[PDB]
Amino acid sequence: VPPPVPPRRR
Amino acid sequence: MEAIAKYDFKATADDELSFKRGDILKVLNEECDQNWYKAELNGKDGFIPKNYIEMKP
Repeated sequence: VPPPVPPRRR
Repeated sequence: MEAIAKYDFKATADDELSFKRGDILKVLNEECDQNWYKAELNGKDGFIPKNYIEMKP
């Protein structure tokens, strides 16, 4: 189970 | 720089590109999103998340 991807878009 | 995909990744948009856990990526810039890197793979270039990869400066 890979990590929660960052919210792209600052 | 050198990059290494740590987990499989599936792009979600036009500005992002896919990989599979193990790809050798070309880091072509990194200064705009602390959480993403712009790299080259598969004849393409796009954003990928840093928590899904590990650098090799």
